[PDB]
Amino acid sequence: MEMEKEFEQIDKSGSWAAIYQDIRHEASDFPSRVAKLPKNKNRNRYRDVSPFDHSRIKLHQEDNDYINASLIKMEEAQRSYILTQGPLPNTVGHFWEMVWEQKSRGVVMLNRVMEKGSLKCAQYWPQKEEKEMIFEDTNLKLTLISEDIKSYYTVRQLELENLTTQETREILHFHYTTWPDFGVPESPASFLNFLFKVRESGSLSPEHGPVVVHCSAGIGRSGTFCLADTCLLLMDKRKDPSSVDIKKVLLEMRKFRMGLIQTADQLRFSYLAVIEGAKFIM
Ligand SMILES: NS(=O)(=O)c1ccc(Cl)s1
Repeated sequence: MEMEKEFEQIDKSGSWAAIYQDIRHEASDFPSRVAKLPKNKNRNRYRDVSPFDHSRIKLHQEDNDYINASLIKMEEAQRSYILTQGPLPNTVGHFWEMVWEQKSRGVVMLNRVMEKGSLKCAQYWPQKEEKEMIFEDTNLKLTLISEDIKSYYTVRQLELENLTTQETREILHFHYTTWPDFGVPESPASFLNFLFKVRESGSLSPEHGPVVVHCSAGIGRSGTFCLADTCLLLMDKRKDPSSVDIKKVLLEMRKFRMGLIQTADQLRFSYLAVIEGAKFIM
């Protein structure tokens, strides 16, 4: 069923809440035993958001390999994403270790450091060229190289140096800065513009490791980003784009990380972004 028609049918009936709860009811449940170990309690921002053991990213150290991050592997679309929480004060060095080990080209950030008067994630990147950051626990150095500030997003060029080997890489930081404190954007136009800027960078392409995507918990806004990207990709690859079922794509993605898409408004916004995205590159 064409999703544009499904959309109008749900909207006229006002059944967004009932669709969303059907997804929650059918979603996968897998063990998260590593996330719940007592040694990892300060590595988790939220007690009810954990990575599944089967899909978690492992850090390459013998001490403690744990980070709140999951590999989402979409077999038919041929895309991979790492979804993670906003870094904590004691996990900033783990975060950049993961970026290094997984060979990511891009970091996608969908939240502000402060929202609703509370801290949603640590200030994990340098704000001035001449004041670099050193993460002593993971032996990495991070330098701001360039800054391009637009109305809806900022793009930063960063230099990450493995102080052990003195190799350096260029990491692109894509920061979406205008998601509202409550609800979802009214129009998906600026979110779709942002997605096509990430695509054009090469950050989503198979010659790099997976893109690292985060918001505060790494399930809501982060979920919307990878659901829209994957749905638009399959609509271009398939002989019938009307065969793309966004609810089935979301349940496939929820096999790899719990809770992706946090509200019925985020589910409706996802339909909108895909509906408009397709209708712009049509
Ligand atoms: N300073 S620059 O030549 O623009 C530069 C680009 C990429 C880096 Cl990493 S450093």
